[PDB]
Amino acid sequence: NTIPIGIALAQTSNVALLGQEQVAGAKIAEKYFNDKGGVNGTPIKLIFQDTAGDEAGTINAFQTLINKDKVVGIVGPTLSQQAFSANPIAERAKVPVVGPSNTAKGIPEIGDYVARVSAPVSVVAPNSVKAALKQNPNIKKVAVFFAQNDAFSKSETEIFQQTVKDQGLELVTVQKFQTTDTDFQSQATNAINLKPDLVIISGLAADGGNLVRQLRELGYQGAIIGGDGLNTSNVFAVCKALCDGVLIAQAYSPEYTGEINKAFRQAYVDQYKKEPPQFSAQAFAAVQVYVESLKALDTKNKVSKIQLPELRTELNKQLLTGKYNTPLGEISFTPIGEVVQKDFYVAQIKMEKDGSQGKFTFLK
Ligand SMILES: CC[C@H](C)[C@H](N)C(=O)O
Ligand SMILES: [Cl-]
Ligand SMILES: [Mg+2]
Repeated sequence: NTIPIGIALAQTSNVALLGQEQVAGAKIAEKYFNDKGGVNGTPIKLIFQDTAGDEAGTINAFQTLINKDKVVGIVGPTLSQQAFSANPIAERAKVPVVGPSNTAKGIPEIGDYVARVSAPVSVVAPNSVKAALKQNPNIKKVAVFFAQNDAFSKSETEIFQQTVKDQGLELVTVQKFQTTDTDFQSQATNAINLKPDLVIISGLAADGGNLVRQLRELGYQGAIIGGDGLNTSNVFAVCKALCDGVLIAQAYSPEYTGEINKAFRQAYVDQYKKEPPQFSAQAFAAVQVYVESLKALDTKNKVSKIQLPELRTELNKQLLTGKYNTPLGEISFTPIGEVVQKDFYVAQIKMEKDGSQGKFTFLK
């Protein structure tokens, strides 16, 4: 006998360039928590249903997990874009959802069954602008790019634009693209002609990486900030040596000294031979929230005896009240499921000259 927890993440499509890191973190969590006896001796079982890259696939995944797999709760989906369309399905069904990495404004407000462990763009994004200004105090002109078809990219760009204004900088252009675009020559040239000192990009991984590369090819020599959708070593293959120097805010640090982070980090490094990425840590934290909430609930009200609809509702109620020492730090939730947490960082992509390898270097 095991307790089923659904994992609805992008395991296929270009969205999997983000989702696969989340999957990795979830699998590390499953082993970590089951090796500690699961839920008071009862193992958890993570049930993976691929969402693919769109809304319909996410709705399908959620419905399968809820109806066929009888899960007590869902971790997912990967994108804010998917969450806005699919999370209402879980809300209506009274099945908890914990989002690992979805940072658009408005997600916890979807309903009483929607929580997230990832602080939103309003507190994440400004960090990287401040870091850019620290590295070059003479930045004056800023060009902003965003993926107009993606909910998170639109939410993130709003924050970047406001931060640029609040820092007293000149916003010389805002250029739009689609996450499915590979070619950005016109937008990149448009921006380059305005002589920006800083370029900010809010897209996802393949698109963001291609845009970074093309900006450099077209002769742009200024600073570049990537938003959260570029926050993966999967961009390295796309921009190669030309990824070097990109600044990306972080909501997780491998060097955070919490005991569970040490365990998580060591498990990750030993397997993948590099530091755990943010998305992996976030997915681990989401699974942790479910395991620790299930343990707390089970101690007060034995879960093996609770029928599924009531188990889902009681689990949701419990998780919202919990305090968790996770790889992300100590976190908890507001009454509507927003994360309460502290500490952000900024990292900078450092590529080897040949462009075949790189790393994220955390700024001190
Ligand atoms: C994988 C998460 C992505 C990068 C973004 N934070 C979003 O909310 O969609
Ligand atoms: Cl294109
Ligand atoms: Mg909520």
